[PDB]
Amino acid sequence: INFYKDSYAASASKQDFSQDPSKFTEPVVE
Amino acid sequence: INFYKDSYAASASKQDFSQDPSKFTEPVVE
Amino acid sequence: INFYKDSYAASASKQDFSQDPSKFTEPVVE
Amino acid sequence: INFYKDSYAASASKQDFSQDPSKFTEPVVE
Amino acid sequence: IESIIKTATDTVKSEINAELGVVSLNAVETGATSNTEPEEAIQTRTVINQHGVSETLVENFLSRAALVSKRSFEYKDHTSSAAQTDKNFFKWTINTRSFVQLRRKLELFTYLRFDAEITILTTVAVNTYMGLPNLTLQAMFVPTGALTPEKQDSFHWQSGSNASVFFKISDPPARMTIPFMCINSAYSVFYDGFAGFEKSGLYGINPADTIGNLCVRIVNEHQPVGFTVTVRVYMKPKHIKAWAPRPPRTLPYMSIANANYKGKKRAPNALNAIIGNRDSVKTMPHNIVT
Amino acid sequence: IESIIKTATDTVKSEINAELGVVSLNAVETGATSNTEPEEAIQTRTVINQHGVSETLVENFLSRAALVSKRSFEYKDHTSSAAQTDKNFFKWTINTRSFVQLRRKLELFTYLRFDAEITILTTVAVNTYMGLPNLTLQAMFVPTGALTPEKQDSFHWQSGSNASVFFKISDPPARMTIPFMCINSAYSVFYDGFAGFEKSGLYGINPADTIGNLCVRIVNEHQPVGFTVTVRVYMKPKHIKAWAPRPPRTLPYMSIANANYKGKKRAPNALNAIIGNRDSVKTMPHNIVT
Amino acid sequence: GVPTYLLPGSGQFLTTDDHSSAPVLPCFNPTPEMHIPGQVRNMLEVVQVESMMEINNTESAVGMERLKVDISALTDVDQLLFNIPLDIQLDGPLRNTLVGNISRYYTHWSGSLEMTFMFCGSFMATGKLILCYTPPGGSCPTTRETAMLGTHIVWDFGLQSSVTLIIPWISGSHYRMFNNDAKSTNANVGYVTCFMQTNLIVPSESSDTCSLIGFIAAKDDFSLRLMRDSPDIGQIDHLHAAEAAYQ
Amino acid sequence: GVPTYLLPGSGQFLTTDDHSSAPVLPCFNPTPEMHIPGQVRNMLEVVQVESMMEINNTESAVGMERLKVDISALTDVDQLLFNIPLDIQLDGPLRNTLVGNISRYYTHWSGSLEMTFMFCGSFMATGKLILCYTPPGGSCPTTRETAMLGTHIVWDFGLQSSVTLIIPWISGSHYRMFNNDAKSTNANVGYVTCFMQTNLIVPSESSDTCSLIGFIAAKDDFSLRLMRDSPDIGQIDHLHAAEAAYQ
Ligand SMILES: CC(=O)N[C@@H]1[C@@H](O)[C@H](O[C@@H]2O[C@H](CO[C@]3(C(=O)O)C[C@H](O)[C@@H](NC(C)=O)[C@H]([C@H](O)[C@H](O)CO)O3)[C@H](O)[C@H](O)[C@H]2O)[C@@H](CO)O[C@H]1O
Ligand SMILES: CC(=O)N[C@@H]1[C@@H](O)[C@H](O[C@@H]2O[C@H](CO[C@]3(C(=O)O)C[C@H](O)[C@@H](NC(C)=O)[C@H]([C@H](O)[C@H](O)CO)O3)[C@H](O)[C@H](O)[C@H]2O)[C@@H](CO)O[C@H]1O
Repeated sequence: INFYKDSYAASASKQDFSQDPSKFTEPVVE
Repeated sequence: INFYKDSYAASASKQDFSQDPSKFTEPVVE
Repeated sequence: INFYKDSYAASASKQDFSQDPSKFTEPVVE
Repeated sequence: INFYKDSYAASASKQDFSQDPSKFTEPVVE
Repeated sequence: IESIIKTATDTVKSEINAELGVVSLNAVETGATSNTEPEEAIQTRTVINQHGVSETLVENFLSRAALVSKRSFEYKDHTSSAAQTDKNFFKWTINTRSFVQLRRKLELFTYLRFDAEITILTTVAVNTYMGLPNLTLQAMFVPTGALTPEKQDSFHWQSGSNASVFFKISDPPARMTIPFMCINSAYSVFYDGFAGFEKSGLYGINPADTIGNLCVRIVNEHQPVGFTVTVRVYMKPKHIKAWAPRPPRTLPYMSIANANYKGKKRAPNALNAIIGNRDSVKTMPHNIVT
Repeated sequence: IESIIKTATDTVKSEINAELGVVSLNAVETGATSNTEPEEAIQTRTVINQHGVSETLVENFLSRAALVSKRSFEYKDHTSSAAQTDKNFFKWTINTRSFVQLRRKLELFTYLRFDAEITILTTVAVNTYMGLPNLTLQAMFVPTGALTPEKQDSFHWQSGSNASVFFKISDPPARMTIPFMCINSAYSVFYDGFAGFEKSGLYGINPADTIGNLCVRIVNEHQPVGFTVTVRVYMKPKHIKAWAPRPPRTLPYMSIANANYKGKKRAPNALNAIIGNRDSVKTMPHNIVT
Repeated sequence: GVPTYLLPGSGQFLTTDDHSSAPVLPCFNPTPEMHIPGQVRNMLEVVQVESMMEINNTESAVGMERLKVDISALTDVDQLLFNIPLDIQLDGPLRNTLVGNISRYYTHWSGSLEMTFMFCGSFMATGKLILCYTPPGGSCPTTRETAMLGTHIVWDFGLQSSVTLIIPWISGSHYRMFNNDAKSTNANVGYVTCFMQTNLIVPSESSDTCSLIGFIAAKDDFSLRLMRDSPDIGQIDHLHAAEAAYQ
Repeated sequence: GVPTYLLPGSGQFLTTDDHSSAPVLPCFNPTPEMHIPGQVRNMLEVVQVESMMEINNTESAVGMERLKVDISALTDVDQLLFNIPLDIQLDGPLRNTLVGNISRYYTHWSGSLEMTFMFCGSFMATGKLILCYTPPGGSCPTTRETAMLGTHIVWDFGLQSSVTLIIPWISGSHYRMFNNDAKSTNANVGYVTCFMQTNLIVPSESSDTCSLIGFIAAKDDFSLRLMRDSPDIGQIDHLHAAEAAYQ
């Protein structure tokens, strides 16, 4: 919980489960 | 958050984004 | 805010703006 | 206010205004 | 026209202009700033500008807690000390002019209306070492010109109607909000006149703009050894309205009573040379060498 | 294709394959990793895999509070100390490169955008023992290249506009969040170039990626005895976006100014032998003896 | 009661914190707000007002002589008249300006600048100047044919006392920063130069030397970040009569 | 006010706590997010990229020679070529890999591995290998007929520069753990061995010795738990110029 006026003040955001490993494992075009 | 009875006791009011720079940059009449 | 069970425990009541100065300035009958 | 899981943990219960003094002052049958 | 500005303005793309009529050439002599847009001066691209402007809000620019008072005094027995010395207590007429970082920021404006959030830090040093006492201090707010205590155990410290704050050195710093107190709708940061009906009054000082007095004692009786107790007072202006901006102070401040000036001996910020000198007007000071 | 992954993938059961056409044999030379599934390599069963992947989230992988600065100094009278010594105060240019656990983790990426949560632990030791003073310290955040104080009672500590935090040793550690401050959208963890227009600038160091300065004094006047005051600064990156992963550092770090390398004298992590040696390629290092 | 625990940062006094605090005077009614002219809500309003550059920051230029550039009739063509260093975070002709002094409370800055030059010769004085902005990279241009390859305005000050040279925001980064390094790629804005485009040509009864007053403002794409103490004021003592506040 | 009481753990600084803390710079506007290529949101994305195994971690193999296995023509059949130890939490051919280095920030790991071997002889070089994964239990298999009883792929590198040996997750427990004990039933993954399935058969003008580059990645069933400091970096001093940050 955040009672500060700046949004950077908040706790860490451990909620981003989006992965795109294919930009490193398949960076090929065909 | 303010639990004091006086309104001056509150935190700073960093929310006033109204600008009128033309009263200093264009203080002319025509 | 008051979490005590007695009502006298509360903070001061700075909200009574009723005035009757005429009981001291005009305590006359006619 | 009580954030404990046991109900005996709570503050004192100063709210029981039921009286039956007649079980001590009139413990007679007729 | 007054408008809400949260980001800096976008740049619109522009093309080639070749027009006989409407003008990059303005009228200085009207006192107006040039309204020439970069779209009208060069050939621009579209830039969606997402740069916030909130850090130059006057509320953010001035609601920094700044050191306004810094007073050391001996905490000891004062039976045989000089009559100049702070004998376990000091008084301080609250001003914003003793420390020049806050002074120049507030003197960027002619009129200021703010509530004064007052934070009081106390540090103690032993005058051999046996430890630091968790002392109780009293800071009593006294109005301008009103009666301030004359000794440490004065009966003026009873505070029947004066606000006093008691605080310990081990505690977090004492913090009070002083309201906007002026008899006027703003403080006069600069006062072009005398605040008295005779011609012998002080110039530049309106006592309407004086917040009041901090009378700060140590509540404790003195210890068998002496201590140096440094009280630092911090003021954060808040709920700030600012009017009529001014040229910033360039020369060093001489006094807190006035705007007297001397300048430094040489450039920069000298009386006759505010900016540091270069050799000629066609000399570039930090020219890239290739 | 970008997708939300909260658990490791399930295994589907598979059967016997005997097919003349589509392939366990891929194309390394394209730079692509093998897409061979275990279903296509061996004959598998169905496994519903409930293993979470949240601990390898980059936010969790990097939002550990890590020691970034550790400075001891004498808290004493500094009338007759050397001009090298921290005379009741130190300044520190905030870097992530002085302590190698955080350095190698952040150097797993090319670009990092994070807010810096700064935690300050202060410990004090007496230089006979009479007790530990509950000292007030000031940590003042100063921007890169800006003016830092030059003595303990400098008038730069007034903090008219610099953020300062006052904190006591008996308190919990001082904690501030420094925002993502860079003039760019990310910090450059590695900077392949010079950040100056002449050819004499430093390689590898972009001052855009420098957070700023921690100027940490003791607010207290000195005691009659001396103290060693150790200030430990902890940084937790948070709200982290990470770009372009890199090979991890294998050789020992030599400096904080660059990526210079020496290696250890022998394997492991030597210049010509990163992994420790075995006798032959057909020697199994921890072979089970039966 | 409420089970609590203190976090790191408990009991600290951050001078930039933002909290409500105890009213020293309960039920104080502040004086009614009166309308006062010239309210500033944001310091970028001040920063957009054009103010005099001290381009003549040389010795022998004493006081007010520093706020004008004297131009004379020349007998060679394409001649350099003056140049201006452009880092508003540094000391130089831009420092004691409204854009310069407010910016030096900050570290990071973005946005276009405008330079306005007022010609202050006589009505009979004629001539053309070229005011060139050079984006950074190499040395300051010393010849006219090198400087006009950059951003420039050509100004006939015959009937026209003023022009504006927009210095457009041309930077790799979103902001430029002060780090006490003028030659940094994160700091250096490039150069403003002025050249005789034709010549200052006056008759016999005009003064043969004419003055230019240069202004600088910020535009409304201007931004300032990272607030710092100003290097423009300082003290190493207490001021006079500051002790009298304790008496 | 509010009746409170402090819990155990009040005032502590856990380095893995997750709290909001005070903004050092109020109303700071961070630089706008720009799209940058190659964003990593989860370290398992890195761990699935195949990277070179240092299978030739022997003496006399100097530097880059350690990242390839030279295979030669043999005159005996079924011959062992190389073997690979499989604990990714330990030092060995898997340690300085992308799967190895990220895993050694962790203690617990699950999931299949892939091994990709690229044959780097000539076009004219022909031959068949058998790449065997042996689940743990006993010693590493030294003969081909013992190792092919486990998981294997048979690879003709005639036209085919690469194959993949999937090392499937075959464990009793949900995770395998590091405890500094290679022979532990909670740790040991088993063995990878390579054998001549036929022979490296080259003509006279091909180089008679050919190289194999081995890769390892993790699959997408891979997981890592229990984050720890890496044993791969360390210091016993301050680095050079670290004192200059205090000056
Ligand atoms: C620090 C560095 O990288 N180089 C120093 C040179 O800049 C310095 O040359 C002098 O620099 C002076 C800078 O001007 C200011 C400033 O810092 O912006 C102008 C300020 O208004 C002024 N502040 C006050 C309160 O007066 C400030 C102050 O005088 C200085 O900080 C005091 O040291 O200076 C100015 O342009 C001078 O004219 C110029 O010679 C050289 C000394 O030659 O030292 C370098 O370390
Ligand atoms: C602890 C134990 O059970 N057995 C020890 C043997 O493992 C050790 O044999 C040496 O082991 C070395 C291990 O490699 C690393 C590691 O711990 O993973 C590789 C790391 O990258 C490296 N870290 C750094 C910062 O360089 C680390 C470090 O060198 C060691 O911790 C320093 O002691 O080693 C490696 O494989 C060696 O080649 C191998 O000989 C024996 C000593 O022979 O001691 C046992 O106690």
